[PDB]
Amino acid sequence: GEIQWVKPNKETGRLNINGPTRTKLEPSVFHDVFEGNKEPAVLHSKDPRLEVDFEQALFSKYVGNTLYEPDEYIKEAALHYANQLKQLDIDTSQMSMEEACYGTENLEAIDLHTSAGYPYSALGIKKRDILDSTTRDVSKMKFYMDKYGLDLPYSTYVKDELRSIDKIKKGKSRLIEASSLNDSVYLRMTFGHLYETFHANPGTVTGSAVGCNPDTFWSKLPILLPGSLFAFDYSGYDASLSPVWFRALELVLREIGYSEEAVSLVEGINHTHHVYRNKTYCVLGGMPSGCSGTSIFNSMINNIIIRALLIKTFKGIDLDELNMVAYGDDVLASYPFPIDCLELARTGKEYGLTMTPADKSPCFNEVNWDNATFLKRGFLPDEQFPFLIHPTMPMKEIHESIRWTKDARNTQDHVRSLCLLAWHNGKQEYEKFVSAIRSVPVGKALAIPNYENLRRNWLELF
RNA sequence: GGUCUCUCUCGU
RNA sequence: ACGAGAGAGAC
Ligand SMILES: [Mg+2]
Ligand SMILES: [Mg+2]
Ligand SMILES: [Zn+2]
Repeated sequence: GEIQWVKPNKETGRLNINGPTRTKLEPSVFHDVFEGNKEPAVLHSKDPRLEVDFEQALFSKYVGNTLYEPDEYIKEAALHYANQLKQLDIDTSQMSMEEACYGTENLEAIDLHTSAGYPYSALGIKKRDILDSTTRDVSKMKFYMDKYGLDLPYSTYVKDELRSIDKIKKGKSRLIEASSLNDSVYLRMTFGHLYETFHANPGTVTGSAVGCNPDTFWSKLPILLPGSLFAFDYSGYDASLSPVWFRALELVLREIGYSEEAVSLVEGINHTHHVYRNKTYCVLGGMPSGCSGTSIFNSMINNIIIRALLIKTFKGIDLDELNMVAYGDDVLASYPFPIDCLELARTGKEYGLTMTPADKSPCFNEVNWDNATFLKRGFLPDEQFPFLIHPTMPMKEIHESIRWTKDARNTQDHVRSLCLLAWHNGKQEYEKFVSAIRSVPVGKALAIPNYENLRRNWLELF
């Protein structure tokens, strides 16, 4: 992905989009009870913690483009993945505007607690002024569909969240692209059933983990991924995608039965325009993270990538013996023989991709179930039933969360949720955690789930 | 101050 | 089942 041009909003005639510059995060009552290295992300260019120009660090993720059209490796990869998807019998027909706005059994409704994007977000219009959960009225949408039309600019916001200290010094906050409600509606109408299928079928057929529940899913992964394990994360995945991968996505869609009308929407996310404050810019390549389908398209493009890198890097790769699951740029995968991720990474570099260990270790080592991670969690067989597998979020991560809050009004929910994560790390670790929480006045007011019940309710999921 | 997923809580 | 809130995860 590469920025093409930047023009002042006076010149494009786009409404400014300013977002907040102060974090919602404050230290919590547990801040000094637990150790932690994270702080809120840099939101403002005059942040005393900065050690670089802010805006330049922000947009450095657009590292440029390499390929624009598929080579023979990516064509074969695209096609193999497309065949895999066919057995799913994805309904390529258009989803109704009613189901697209207000949801289905396998697709949540448009988030009405979230911005409506450009232009509404400068016109002081909320999603709730246009949609209504109770009516399921769809006509105020169509009025606006015709008023403002489609392909409306994304609004660039910095993301308010905890980050490691290193990324704060380097001003490397995360950018998200607020989609106009129109485009979200039209994409959900175009790919809602695909969304439904993917959500209902996490695993190695979709090649996706979207819609998985780590508590039950994790016991299946060793069965879905037999053989030698390998794993990846990427650095700046979204912005590092060159247009070739959106082309490859197109072929996949067309192969599984999408009309040329449908397929044509992909170029609309490969070539995007963004408003950031008082400027307009053009990004060619890159996933506009914040468009509808982000997680899923990220994951599909990821399936094409892995396949393409395998058959271009190694001799006599049989793609039918690949098993992989992806969540965005997260990858857990298996193959009948050990895969040298260092060489895959080298080949990924040629295409503009920066591939790293899945734990952001400094080098690629052997991956196995004892050291594998997926969605930050690691894999721990239960000491009584070894075929049941605990998803283990590292306590360190759980400590980072509990030290901050955006509203102390939800301390009890915050702490309980963490508890539901922490207990997988086992009895001794859990009581260590609970103990610390109780060592402070507010902690003694908190309803903390009992370890025994947690484990009992987990077992019964099976 | 986005797309989404999972889970929990509180109501009817 | 429907609403409201939250936490976590991927970009
Ligand atoms: Mg990454
Ligand atoms: Mg990742
Ligand atoms: Zn452009």
